[PDB]
Amino acid sequence: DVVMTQTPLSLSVTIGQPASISCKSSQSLLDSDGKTYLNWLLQRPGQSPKRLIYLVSKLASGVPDRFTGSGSGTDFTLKISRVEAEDLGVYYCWQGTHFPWTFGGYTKLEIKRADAAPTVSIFPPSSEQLTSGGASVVCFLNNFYPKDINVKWKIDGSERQNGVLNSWTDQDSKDSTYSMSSTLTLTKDEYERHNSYTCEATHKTSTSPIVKSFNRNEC
Amino acid sequence: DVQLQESGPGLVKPSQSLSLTCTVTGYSITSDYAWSWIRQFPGNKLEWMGYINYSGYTSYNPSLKSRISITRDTSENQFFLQLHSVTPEDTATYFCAYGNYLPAYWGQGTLVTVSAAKTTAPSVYPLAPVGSSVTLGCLVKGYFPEPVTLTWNSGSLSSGVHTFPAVLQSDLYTLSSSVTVTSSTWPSQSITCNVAHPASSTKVDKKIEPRG
Amino acid sequence: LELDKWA
Repeated sequence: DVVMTQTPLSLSVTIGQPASISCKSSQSLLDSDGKTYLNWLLQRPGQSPKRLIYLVSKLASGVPDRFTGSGSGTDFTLKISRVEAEDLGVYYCWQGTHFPWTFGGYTKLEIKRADAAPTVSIFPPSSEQLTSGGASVVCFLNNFYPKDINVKWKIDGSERQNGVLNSWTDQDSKDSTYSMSSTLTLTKDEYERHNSYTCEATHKTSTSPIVKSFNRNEC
Repeated sequence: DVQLQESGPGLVKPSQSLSLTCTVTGYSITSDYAWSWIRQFPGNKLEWMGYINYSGYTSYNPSLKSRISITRDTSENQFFLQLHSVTPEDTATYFCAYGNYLPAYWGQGTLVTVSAAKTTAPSVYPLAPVGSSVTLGCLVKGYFPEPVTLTWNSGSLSSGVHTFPAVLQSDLYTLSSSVTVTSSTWPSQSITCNVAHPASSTKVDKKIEPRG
Repeated sequence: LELDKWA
């Protein structure tokens, strides 16, 4: 199968500024019929993939002129003259010259915005999870940027790395921020053998770590 | 215009066969075009699987040929994907699409998990806090397979909501969702987490009660 | 939709 390679895998762009993606194929995409069936596809968070470009440079219906495709043979480019927030998502180049049709490795476009500190919130095990004999401690880190962040769980001052489930939302096109969930799963009995539960986040927006903490013997 | 809508079993046992339906609305699949199945693996890789054209002619990705078939029912305006000898590696989001013949429009996709693990309903826990804003949470734990649907106040609360992708831990999924409102909105105005797990026919409504 | 080589 024809291999499609994209560069870069990641793109961070300011609104109103140009963005571009390179695509390369393992062999020429120029068909015997004289045409080059190179396509571009956009997948926004929470939406179906959507056609942007076909035949290297032809615009699909509803696609703004801001999008521009070019290239030939094995080398192709997608250019967005003026980036808007709705442009964030994952971008795929793919070829339809050769059978089977094949897709390239995606490029993720993120909207570069001003730095924003995380809203950090800690949650002791719910009175419902505890009664049922369970104990999960949860830390939300909401609406921050950039994505770079350090989050540590400390139980009785001791850093925990086992049983820590971290999950990230896609960048929110409404505020260009990220949010992350951190969950430490214990048992009812282990939770009861410790006192202090601390979520500590390090982010460039603050010189001191953002710390949320609770003590069992105070709830 | 044309609407595409995928449907089928969300969980199939290894070695058995996968069966998916794409229901088309607004246009007869017999009129024109090629009707494709494409799948997206965890990690977002896309693979074209094959198509059936308006005449009923099929074409399959050579990597799957001995294992795949695409058929149709012109009376129902549907076409179908059939994938045999499935393994966990066949776990993916399956999309139907159409083009002339290169795909031009895509469906919403449907998740298909291939595994021997058993269906398990989720436990749903309300996360109440211990600033100007206040964050509430919902913890959906120990379910299988994906997906669940989660809403706040039966969907009437959508702003300030962050629903995090499920993480698979020990053949069980955990998912969480947060909602942020003004500090003087809750608990004066009640907030409830609604979780549906179609696989187990589960539907839970858990109100976020403030802690003592 | 415009016709491509496969159509």
